[PDB]
Order: sequence, then C-alpha cells, then structure tokens
Amino acid sequence: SSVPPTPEERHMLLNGDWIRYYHFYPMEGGDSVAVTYHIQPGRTGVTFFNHSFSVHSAVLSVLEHIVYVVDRVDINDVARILSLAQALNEEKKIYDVLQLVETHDTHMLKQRRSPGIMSVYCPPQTAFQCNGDPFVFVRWYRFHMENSMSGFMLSNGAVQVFVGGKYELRWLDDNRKFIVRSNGVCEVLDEEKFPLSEELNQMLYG
Repeated sequence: SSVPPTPEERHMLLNGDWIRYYHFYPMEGGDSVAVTYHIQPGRTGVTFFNHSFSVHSAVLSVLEHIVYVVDRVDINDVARILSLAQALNEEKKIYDVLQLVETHDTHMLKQRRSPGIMSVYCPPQTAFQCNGDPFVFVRWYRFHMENSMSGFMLSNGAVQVFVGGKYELRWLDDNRKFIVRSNGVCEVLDEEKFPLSEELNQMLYG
C-alpha cells in the first residue's frame, strides 16, 4: 500500500469542517424531502432532494441572525444571505423547516439524546458561533442501501461517506481517500483492495 496520513492530513480529517450529525426532513409527515446537518458552530443546514424546487440548500445561524440560501449549484453557486426577517417574509416555507429542525436538534441535546445520526468522530468543539466564517453546506447526497453507505459532497469539495456506523471515508483530493474511525485513527484507503469500491464509484459517478 501507500504512505500513511501526514500530520497536516490528520489535522484536516479530524479538525476540518465535517458533518457532526445528520438526519432528515420530515421528522412524522411523509417520506424524506431533505437532509438536515450540522457542520459549523451555530449553523444548522438543510439540503432539498427535489430537483424541481428552486432552493437547493439553506443554512440557519440564529446568533448571526442570517439564513444563507443556495438557489442553484448547477454552476458557479448562486447564493443569497438573508436576514431572519427577510427569510420569514420571502422564503417562509424554508424558514419554517430550518426552524423546526433547529428546535428538534436543541430539544434532543437538552434531553441528552442524540439529535441525529452521529458522526463516528466528533471533536471537543470550541463551538460557540461561526461569526465571519464562510458557509459550508451539502452540494449532493447519495445513499446505497445494500452497504448502508450515506455519502455527502460538501460545498468546499470535501467528500464524507458514512459506511453504516462502523467507520467513515473522508477526503479532499479524490486520489487520496481516508478511513476515519471512532477513536480518531485516520488511515489511507487502498482503493485497489477496498471491497466497497465498485459500490462507492457508482455513488460518486452516477
């Protein structure tokens, strides 16, 4: 196999902007029409599954009093930064979902329950708020049921795959994929001998 993870690579795979937890919208209601997630402090995002819908993603920062709205990722990323009053008076449907999910997540944490499907590795976060920091959202989501893989491609180019609960795959450069474990061990995925390679390649390029 190849060279193990460099100290800079291990710092990126464990302290970069990654999904700390994710779940779906609706939470009863009908089937799923969006995936909700938490990447940055104070920010709860949602990414809509339906291609007919004009809003691709929206991120809610209650403390920053803003809603970051992505309308198209077809490229270029057509995005807006609306205030909480502008979101309520223009994109009410999206604002209601964003607020329903923020209320669900904070209620789960105030109860000691897991707010969603937890990441295998979540770090002691300085958290607080992301004042100033740019916005990281989910560009695409994919699920393969035979393996229980849940792959996400983040707006910053990073890919994060949740393989069941067993482990995760995280990477920035496509030809240097890593395997992150619950204990913070990062290893280089040798895609030549990896058994879910065909299943992963269909998810990325399909």
